[PDB]
Amino acid sequence: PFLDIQKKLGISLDRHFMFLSAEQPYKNAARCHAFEKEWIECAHGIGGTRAKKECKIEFDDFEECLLRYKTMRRMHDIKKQREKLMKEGKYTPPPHHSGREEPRP
Amino acid sequence: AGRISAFLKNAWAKEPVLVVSFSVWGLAIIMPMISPYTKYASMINKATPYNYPVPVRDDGNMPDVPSHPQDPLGPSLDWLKNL
Amino acid sequence: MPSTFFNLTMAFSLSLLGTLMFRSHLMSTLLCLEGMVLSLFIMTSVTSLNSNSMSSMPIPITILVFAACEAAVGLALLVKVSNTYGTDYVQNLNLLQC
Amino acid sequence: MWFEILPGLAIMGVCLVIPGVSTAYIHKFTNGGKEKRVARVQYQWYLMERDRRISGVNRYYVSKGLENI
Amino acid sequence: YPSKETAHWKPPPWNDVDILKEKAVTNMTLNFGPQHPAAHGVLRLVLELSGEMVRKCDPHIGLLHRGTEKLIEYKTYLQALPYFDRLDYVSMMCNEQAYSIAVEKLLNIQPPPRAQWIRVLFGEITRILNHIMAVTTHALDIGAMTPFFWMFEEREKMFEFYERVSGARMHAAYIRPGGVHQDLPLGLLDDIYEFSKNFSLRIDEV
Amino acid sequence: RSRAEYVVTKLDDLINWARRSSLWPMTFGLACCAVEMMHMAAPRYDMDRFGVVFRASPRQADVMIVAGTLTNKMAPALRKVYDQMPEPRYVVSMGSCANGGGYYHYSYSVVRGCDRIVPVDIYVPGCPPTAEALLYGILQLQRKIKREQKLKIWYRR
Amino acid sequence: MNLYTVIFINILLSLTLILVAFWLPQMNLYSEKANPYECGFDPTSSARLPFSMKFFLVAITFLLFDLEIALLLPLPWAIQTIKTSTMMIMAFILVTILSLGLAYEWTQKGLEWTE
Amino acid sequence: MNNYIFVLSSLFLVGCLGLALKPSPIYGGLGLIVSGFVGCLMVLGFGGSFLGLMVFLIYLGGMLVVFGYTTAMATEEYPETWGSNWLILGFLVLGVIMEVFLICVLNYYDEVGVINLDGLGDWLMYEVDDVGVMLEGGIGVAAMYSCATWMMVVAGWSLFAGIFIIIEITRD
Amino acid sequence: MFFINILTLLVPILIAMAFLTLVERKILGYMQLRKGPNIVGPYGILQPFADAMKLFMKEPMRPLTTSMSLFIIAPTLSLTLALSLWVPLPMPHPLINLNLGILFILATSSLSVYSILWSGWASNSKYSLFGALRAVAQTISYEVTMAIILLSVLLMNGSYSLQTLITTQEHMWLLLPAWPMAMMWFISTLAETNRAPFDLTEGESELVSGFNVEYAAGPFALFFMAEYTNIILMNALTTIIFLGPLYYINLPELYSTNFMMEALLLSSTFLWIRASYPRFRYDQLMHLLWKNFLPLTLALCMWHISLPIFTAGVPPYM
Amino acid sequence: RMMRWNQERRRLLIEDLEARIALMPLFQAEKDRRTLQILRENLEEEAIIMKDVPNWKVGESVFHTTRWVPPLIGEMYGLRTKEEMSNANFGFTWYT
Ligand SMILES: CCCCCCCCCCCCO[C@@H]1O[C@H](CO)[C@@H](O[C@H]2O[C@H](CO)[C@@H](O)[C@H](O)[C@H]2O)[C@H](O)[C@H]1O
Ligand SMILES: CCCCCCCCCCCCO[C@@H]1O[C@H](CO)[C@@H](O[C@H]2O[C@H](CO)[C@@H](O)[C@H](O)[C@H]2O)[C@H](O)[C@H]1O
Ligand SMILES: CCCCCCCCCCCCO[C@@H]1O[C@H](CO)[C@@H](O[C@H]2O[C@H](CO)[C@@H](O)[C@H](O)[C@H]2O)[C@H](O)[C@H]1O
Ligand SMILES: CCCCCCCCCCCCO[C@@H]1O[C@H](CO)[C@@H](O[C@H]2O[C@H](CO)[C@@H](O)[C@H](O)[C@H]2O)[C@H](O)[C@H]1O
Ligand code: SF4
Repeated sequence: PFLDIQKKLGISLDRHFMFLSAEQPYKNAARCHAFEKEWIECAHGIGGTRAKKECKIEFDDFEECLLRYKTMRRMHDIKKQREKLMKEGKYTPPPHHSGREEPRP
Repeated sequence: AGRISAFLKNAWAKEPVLVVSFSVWGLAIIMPMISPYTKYASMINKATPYNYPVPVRDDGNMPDVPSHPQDPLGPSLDWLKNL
Repeated sequence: MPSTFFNLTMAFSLSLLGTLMFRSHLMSTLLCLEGMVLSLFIMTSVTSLNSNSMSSMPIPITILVFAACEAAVGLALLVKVSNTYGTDYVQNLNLLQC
Repeated sequence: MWFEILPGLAIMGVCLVIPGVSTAYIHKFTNGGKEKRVARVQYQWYLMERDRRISGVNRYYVSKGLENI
Repeated sequence: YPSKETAHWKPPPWNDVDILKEKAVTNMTLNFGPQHPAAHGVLRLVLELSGEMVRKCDPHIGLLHRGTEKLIEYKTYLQALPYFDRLDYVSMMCNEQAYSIAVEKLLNIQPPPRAQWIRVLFGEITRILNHIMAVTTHALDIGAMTPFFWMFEEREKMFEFYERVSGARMHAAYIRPGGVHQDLPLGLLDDIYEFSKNFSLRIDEV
Repeated sequence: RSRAEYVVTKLDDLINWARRSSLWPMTFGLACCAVEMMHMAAPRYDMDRFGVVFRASPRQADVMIVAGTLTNKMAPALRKVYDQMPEPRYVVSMGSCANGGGYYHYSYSVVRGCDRIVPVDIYVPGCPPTAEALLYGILQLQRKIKREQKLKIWYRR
Repeated sequence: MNLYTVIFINILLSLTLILVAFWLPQMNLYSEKANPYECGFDPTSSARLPFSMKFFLVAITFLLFDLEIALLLPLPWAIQTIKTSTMMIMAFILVTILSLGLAYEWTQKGLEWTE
Repeated sequence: MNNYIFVLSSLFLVGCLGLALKPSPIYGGLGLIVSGFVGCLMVLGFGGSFLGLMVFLIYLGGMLVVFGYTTAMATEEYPETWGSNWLILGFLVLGVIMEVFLICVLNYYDEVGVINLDGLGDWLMYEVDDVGVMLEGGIGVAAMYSCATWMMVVAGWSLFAGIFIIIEITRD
Repeated sequence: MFFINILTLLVPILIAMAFLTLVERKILGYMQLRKGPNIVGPYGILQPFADAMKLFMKEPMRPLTTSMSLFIIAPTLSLTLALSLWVPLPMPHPLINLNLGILFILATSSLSVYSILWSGWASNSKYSLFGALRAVAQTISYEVTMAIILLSVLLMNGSYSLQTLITTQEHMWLLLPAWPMAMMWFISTLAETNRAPFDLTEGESELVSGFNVEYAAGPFALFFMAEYTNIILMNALTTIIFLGPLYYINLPELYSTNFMMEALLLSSTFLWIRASYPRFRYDQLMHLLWKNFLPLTLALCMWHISLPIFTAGVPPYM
Repeated sequence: RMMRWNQERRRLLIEDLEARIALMPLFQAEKDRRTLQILRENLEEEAIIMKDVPNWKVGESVFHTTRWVPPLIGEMYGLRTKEEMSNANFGFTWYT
């Protein structure tokens, strides 16, 4: 912060709920807790400029976990290729993908 | 303090609602400080297990941790059973 | 989530466009501010739910608390405007050009 | 006389017992002779879904005891 | 720097206070009655209102003006008497008594003793009839509907005293210059006594 | 006649019965005659036990009881509230003043009978009619409504 | 699904009654019948003109007091906390300042309606 | 049911378009009430409960005050609706057409970007703790009383100071 | 089967509403030394059906100054919301089991005021506008304390779930520990239902008919049906919150019978109150709530936060 | 009386929550196997559906890291019926 009063007094008015990995009620981890913990820990102590290049792996993973652009696209591609094959009559979904599974347990 | 007593008596006769409101407000603050059961309310919230108690790896240096849930080690709840 | 957040951002943009493009009533503009508040509340709430961020759920409530204070002051000002001119029209609020 | 008010009251009284009684009976009829399950929390929903999956007939309320293992 | 656009600008006021044209008084004007529960069916009370604050009451009357006073000029004195029943038509016999006394004065005659006691007796029965209507309808306008019903059953019994002396429940035409039209039927005083000894309890309930 | 005519006739009875049984007069009274109207509502006669309930709004009223003298100054207002009653609507003229001007028939300021202003279904004589005489007229209006044949006439058109 | 189903039936029942009420009865539309009611005389102005609000200050106070109760409605979940003393102080302080705010407005005559 | 949340967020968008056109504040107030209800449904749809019901309750109270203020200080002889003015009506219709166009085109160019009409319903709930107990949104809000007390201090101060502020603004 | 259950809630509630119009008119009559309806059916039991058939056979108003969309919508919204308030009511098992059923009630009840506000505004007449602005004032009066009163009670319940109130009261009426809140709650439900002595939005002695003055025929009947349904609802709610009917897991119908008896009694006191008191002035209702109920409600909320902590009596979350 | 009854209701809740604790290991093991089997089934159909697609790697992660990433609901039920997907999105929240 512009004035680091909280750090000087050693208190926490708003430092402890700043990101996903922070403490949650009843220890219910937020989505992408492990990815955000890895990104924050990679970046610690080296500054923002270096962190941008050198923690790029961690940020991309966390970004994928949270926003899920690649996961959505990959499923869109599989479901689109399945639509093409079924119209051509070359693919038949199995019974467990058609609602006739043998449920577990 | 005879001047206030006449004041309080008049307020009781003429503005009883406000007298009750202030008295109830003052009692609500006072009661937790003088009650012997105040300490248990936090202890009861602390004994409610909403989460799975994850076991610890035994390293051979845990004389205080039970090895079974019916070992005589660990936190007892006899205080609550007889509350 | 993807399409819902797009629509919510568009809803904010429309409410802001409403705020920026005055008609006559000041009250109609005060309603557009409440529209932006409402959009931002849902966006914050949906984000917290989608990420399971329970420590952030106080924040949407604080958004509404200060919006209520903003709306109360806006209405209080509107009483003053109406007392001066007998309407809430913004074209009367032009004495400070000179 | 005042007791001539009672025919309307009795009709009111009968009409106000039917909703409670009918809901309780229709629940048992549609939940295998038991109370309709209440899923206040996700854990309870999970148990119902597991009950539905092991039932063999896709109904959570058809229960399986030790005869099934 | 003067410009064509800003040629009409004046300097602001020295104390920042502008003299603006007088703002428009915009009170709501409302017809309260004649067709209104509180208007007695014939009062057109024109109200100036600010919110529900009443700024002016302008009562428009004459919606029951029937020209009684002109009509009386074409009547004999006895023929005019029933017009007085229909003035304060809640206090019928008292209106008769006023007109009877005025005529008796101009005639320089007096009504006999028993007539005067009857006239006071029924004058005070009439006052109760009036105060019941005054109190309970006033309560009914304020929302307390029930006292109207208890006390109008008492009124119905007093209408029977009217009908027993005169044959009419309301417009008796019973008090006339010179006394009253007929003497009391046998048994009327006893029934007035029976009513009178219970009425104060009816007042206590209200 | 036919079974379609029989059914129509029974429906006339049903709708007629409903309007008979729930007559809501306007809270509307002009002079002394209105006092006797209060006495019909009072406990001895209790008009509400027949289903008769005053409502102040003309939009929620079925009957206008012209209970008192109708002056020229009042006539437009009475016509207005009559026009603002939804149909089907009925008028009961109560007392000599409303019936034909009564004691004030020859006045410059008085309408000689409210039936110069509105249509009238029942004329109740008296000055005032007793609460019971008014109640009799209300029960005569109910029997008039019982005779309405609007659906039978529609069927035969 | 069930909550959606019953509320739609509630909407469906209400709208059917409205349609019956508008298409069953015999009508007779004419101007004097449909003019606005005002006790038998014509209105002298529109009902759409400004209507003064004498309790306007209580009204905007109600806006703030309605967000105060919104801050109080999590209390059933908050009493489950281990940090009972913290929760209790926060709730006590919150209620007390709201009382002081009401007390100030009361003594400033802010609850009195304007004349 | 796979279109449920998109339909709701689409209804919400129309409500804000109606508000943005600024008819008489009477209908503006109604527009926010409907949008608030639709917004409550969206929060519910994403697994919310307390937050959705709060915002509707708060906006029900808020628009009742605005109704009262509108009848006193923001009213004209002929209040405008959305249909009253051809120009406002046209931009209402054009705005709805431009919404269909914007969603249609964005679906074509990316197909999975901002708009993914093929995948609607597949990406609403991401993760859910299946066997959990303490998970409802009210628990999160209640942290103001224990773990996020600073959030409640500032919220409480603003309401308290708001009383003193509005009393000062409104005195003559 | 769920559709049959909807019928066996809605239809009996609508018949209960219709006969409450009869019970009100007879109870008021007898307190006034009259009889009330006793001709239209035996002891007047067909009088509600006659009034219903009359109204829906009557010409409905189409006033010229009226803004017609809101004019039609408002009575439609009124009956919808009145019926919707019943679906989460546990008697002892609800049709719809809601986690935050109490908050559902407040939100639904709070939307109900807009039927009054919009009908009065849409009618575009002076007496209807007066009635609408009294509704604005009425809600500001009571809504400020109604939710805090509920809040304090539910700190002994431990949740917003209506079904949990049954278990909370297994051994004792909530009346006993909460009677001061029960008293304030009871006055609030009278104002919330626009009932005497707070029948101000209609108040016929002052505004002729207030918000619904321009309404006729079947549209008028919807407002009346909605008002009488809400009276039963609010008293049934008072019964479940404070007067916990006796519950036994193997005798559910015992709860329903006991619930009905107490709900019938609380509805009778509503009619009894109407027959007894004059009307408040609508500025005086605001002062009653904001200068008497609100101070005590705030003190008692603080007391009911304090109580479970210092008695170690926090109710369970589940 | 409320103090005593609520103290009893707190003891009952602990007993109920302790029954859940005892059973949670079994539910965790079942859920692990169920999730993995569903993911396995998706992988086999991906091997057939994406057979003749250039540059497609069957089973490829979208992440650099090699630690286990739990699947999303969209991933698990992406290839199954609309009802199974709707039940996962709305089952609990629409059960009343
Ligand atoms: C593609 C276009 C198709 C052709 C469209 C033709 C439309 C013509 C509609 C004619 C009107 C019908 O609409 C209806 O008319 C009747 C009588 O006519 C009137 O209805 C009411 O008012 C009048 C007033 O005197 C009474 O005579 C009538 O008995 C009553 O029912 C109303 O005006 C309307 O309810
Ligand atoms: C200007 C605004 C003024 C209004 C605000 C005033 C707030 C002040 C509150 C004073 C009361 C605090 O009351 C305090 O309650 C807590 C629990 O809540 C008690 O705390 C006790 O019980 C708790 C459990 O809850 C134990 O963990 C603790 O060790 C024990 O002290 C304190 O003994 C008592 O002192
Ligand atoms: C104000 C109201 C606005 C209404 C807005 C429009 C509502 C209707 C939404 C249409 C959007 C697409 O709606 C629907 O999306 C689903 C995903 O859930 C698609 O899903 C389905 O078809 C597509 C291929 O065609 C594949 O994903 C797959 O075969 C199947 O899941 C549907 O084919 C599409 O029709
Ligand atoms: C000038 C005006 C400002 C002065 C008035 C305000 C005074 C401050 C009052 C608010 C005090 C907040 O006090 C602060 O509380 C939080 C919890 O909420 C504590 O936070 C502590 O517990 C949390 C629980 O999650 C941990 O995550 C955190 O790491 C730890 O520090 C802080 O250690 C304490 O400093
Ligand atoms: S008829 Fe007789 S009683 Fe009736 S108003 Fe005329 S004078 Fe009075």
